[PDB]
Amino acid sequence: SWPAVTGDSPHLTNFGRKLLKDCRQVQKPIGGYENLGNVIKLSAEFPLEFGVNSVKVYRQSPSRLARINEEVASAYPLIHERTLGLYLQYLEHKCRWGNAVEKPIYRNLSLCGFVQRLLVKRCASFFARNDKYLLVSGESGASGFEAVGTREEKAPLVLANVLSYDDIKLSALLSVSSRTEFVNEGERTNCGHVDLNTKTLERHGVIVGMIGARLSRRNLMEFQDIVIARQQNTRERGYGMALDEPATTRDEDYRRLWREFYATRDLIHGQAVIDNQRFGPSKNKMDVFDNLVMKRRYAISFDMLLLEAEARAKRVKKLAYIHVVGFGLGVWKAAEQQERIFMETFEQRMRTLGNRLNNVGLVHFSWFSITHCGGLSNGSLIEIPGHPKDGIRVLISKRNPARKLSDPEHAGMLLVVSYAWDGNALPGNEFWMKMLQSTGDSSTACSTLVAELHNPYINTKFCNGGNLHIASPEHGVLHIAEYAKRVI
Ligand SMILES: Nc1ncnc2c1ncn2[C@@H]1O[C@H](COP(=O)(O)OP(=O)(O)OC[C@H]2O[C@H](O)[C@H](O)[C@@H]2O)[C@@H](O)[C@H]1O
Repeated sequence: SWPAVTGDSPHLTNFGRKLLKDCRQVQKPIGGYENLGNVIKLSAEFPLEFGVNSVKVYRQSPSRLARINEEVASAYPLIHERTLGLYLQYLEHKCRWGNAVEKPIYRNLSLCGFVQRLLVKRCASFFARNDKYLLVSGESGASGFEAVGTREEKAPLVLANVLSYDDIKLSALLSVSSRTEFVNEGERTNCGHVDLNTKTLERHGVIVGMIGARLSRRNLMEFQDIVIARQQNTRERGYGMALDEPATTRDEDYRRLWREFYATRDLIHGQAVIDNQRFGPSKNKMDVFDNLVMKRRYAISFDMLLLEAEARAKRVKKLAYIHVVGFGLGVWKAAEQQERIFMETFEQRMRTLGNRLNNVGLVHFSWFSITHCGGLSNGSLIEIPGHPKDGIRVLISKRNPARKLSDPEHAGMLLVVSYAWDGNALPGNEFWMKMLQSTGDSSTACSTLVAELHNPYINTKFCNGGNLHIASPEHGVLHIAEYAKRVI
């Protein structure tokens, strides 16, 4: 399955060659004892009020502060090695094809500095179809982001202060993961309620932010690569070019970035007729859904989930229990066949990675409408030759994210929780607008420590670009410095 595990070594131009070269000198931040003190103080200095206060560090039991200290040092941003090539190609593309507004931002941007831009320049909240937003600096509003990065952008929505839709398209491929304490079971309606003497709460594990495909904004983000529409998929906008056909405009070079990221052609309207294998229906009757590009986008995210859980479980010498949510299948779902592509691609990447998942024990698909998909069914086993437990258990049922792993079948495993995030929002998203129970994003920030540990304004040492980790199927999960040393 795609992407291939071996035979890789990304091509990289001279431009991306050097920026990855300069990453070999990025010092890996080392954790200590005063990590909690900086988080506690910077959390009090955060200019925005939390949705709930119970997830704050100072309200956790002091006997657990030593473990929370290690959890602060365990946080890092994370991208696929596939995405690393795209980031470097994007920087190169913006360096030459950027307008007068974009060029002062993107040139001389190191790789790690671009990741840092994708972390700090997010809005606090950024949701709904009309783009309701709240910035960390306090400004709020709705809409107005399509102008960001152009000649007629208006403050406070300027490229130097917020992200453009081109940035958000790449930020959707950027994840943040960390060990975490679980404040409550993590049901959607938890709203930060704490039951101090509960008997069913797995209190610590791993939390990983996954971002689905945003498909409802026309001509923007994953719509550009997955939905084949009349207005967008034209020859004048870069669509329909061959592999080595050189791009001579900005639109052609932008489409080249994504043709070569997904390793497939894009399509002009009319070339794609629904065959229900690569081309399926969308919600617009006159559009066409690219089932292949949707699979490859989910494939990238699933590699990050499985390789990250395998690294966390390997460090504590345990087996990973991955609580898998359907990111992009909730309020962001756009095709009825997305969930089938979701689970088909998940099982594909589980078999393709294979022995690279020797420390993954169980995959739990929670809140999915499909109950069986190929080898995936409740209680099934994805056979992997050489696996310590002969394979990976599959469970398909509604489950609270932090429900205690009390069963003897799962006793002592490392609970790895995925949650549906946003590329242009801090952990919780609408959590920062006092909406605590509307999505899995806001429910997670009410039940874990992501609002501080996955916050680049609070956990400044370990949640920055200088701590970027690369999920490579070949080399595992490594810090950006070690990945650069081992591929250059
Ligand atoms: N009550 C529920 N309990 C548990 N899971 C549920 C529930 N209802 C739906 N699900 C499943 O929860 C899963 C995820 O649904 P979502 O949380 O919308 O995620 P997305 O990726 O679609 O939308 C993310 C955007 O919305 C946020 O604001 C972000 O910040 C982004 O802006 C699906 O399988 C649902 O069926």
